[PDB]
Amino acid sequence: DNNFYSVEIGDSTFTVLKRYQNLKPIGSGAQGIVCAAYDAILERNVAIKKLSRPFQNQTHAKRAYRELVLMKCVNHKNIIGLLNVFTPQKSLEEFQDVYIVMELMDANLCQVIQMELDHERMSYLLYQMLCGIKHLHSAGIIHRDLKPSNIVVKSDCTLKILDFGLARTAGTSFMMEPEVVTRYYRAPEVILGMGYKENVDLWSVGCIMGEMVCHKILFPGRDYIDQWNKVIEQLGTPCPEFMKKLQPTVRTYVENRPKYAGYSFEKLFPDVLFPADSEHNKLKASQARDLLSKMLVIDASKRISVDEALQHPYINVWYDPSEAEAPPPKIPDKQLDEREHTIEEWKELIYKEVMDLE
Amino acid sequence: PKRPTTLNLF
Ligand SMILES: CCOc1nc(C(=O)NCc2cc(OC)ccc2OC)ccc1C#N
Repeated sequence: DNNFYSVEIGDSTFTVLKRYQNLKPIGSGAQGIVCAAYDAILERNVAIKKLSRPFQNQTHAKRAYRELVLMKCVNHKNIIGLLNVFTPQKSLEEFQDVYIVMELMDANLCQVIQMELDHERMSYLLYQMLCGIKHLHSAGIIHRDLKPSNIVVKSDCTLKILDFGLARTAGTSFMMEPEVVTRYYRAPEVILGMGYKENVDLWSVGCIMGEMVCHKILFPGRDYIDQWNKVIEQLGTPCPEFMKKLQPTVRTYVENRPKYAGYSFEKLFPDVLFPADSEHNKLKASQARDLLSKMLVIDASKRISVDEALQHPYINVWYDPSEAEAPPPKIPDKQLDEREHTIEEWKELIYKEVMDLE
Repeated sequence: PKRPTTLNLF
């Protein structure tokens, strides 16, 4: 009755401001459980995530923080809104558990990927997804983990991006922890330790839009390394220009693989899988396929960007300057790309964050 | 060409 409480959430325990009722799970992941709840005070339902071991490693810290920060510093109608963030512990001593609260849609894109849409829906859905990202990119922010699990739709046919716990900027490194993004969607620059640009997201975007048409994961991959082989078997071995960019160690292996020419996108994606072409030009299989072939490209330097995705004949017939080129968000300057701290030191910033964010 | 408003998530 200390104005909080706990609920036996499946495997573990939760602790939230009484206002949140009927906590049933929906999100079981690599960042902790996330259950739906009915915020009374709000008169609308919400979702609550409980960060799993936020201080376990000097890295989780770096992610929990960015998570928070970025959830706060960035807004769009296509980015899950941060309703709140709280902690039950009273002081930094106690402090170690953080619950984040945000609006909740109706389902997962995995739910969509299991139904056949039409150019209207599919194109619109991609459009929204594309606007959501453009927002992040406009601030030099990369998501590094776009996938179905991180995209939600609601009955009114609108979608919103999710999770930022892995979201960051820059690209110095080759990703010391590339093992983190979800295999089936890793972009070539990630797989082959390379240093990514913003366009490293449009790859995942292709892997997804391809999943909505095919209805199966685009590039399977029984393991971190098999992933690559699944990519080339589809799109064919990259050219020598590309190879010349890999670390000496990676370049050699990448060159000792069998050579695949790949298959045409008309083959990878025959018409029949795409919605029914009407008679209208902009929303045709030809176009949807064309956009695909410009995202599913190994060489990042030759791969489309959001700017152009939003301008493409298939996604462009919804284009709206506001949504498209909204105002670039603005993080203070805490967010960076390297800045390392202690387990405690990090914990320090989190608290003084969870606080003025309560 | 107007934006959809429904989506049978069932
Ligand atoms: C993936 C779960 O995490 C999150 N999910 C959402 C969300 O709207 N999920 C849609 C959703 C709603 C359900 O009806 C109650 C049931 C299952 C769902 O799919 C899982 C919003 C924020 C987070 C977070 N953090």
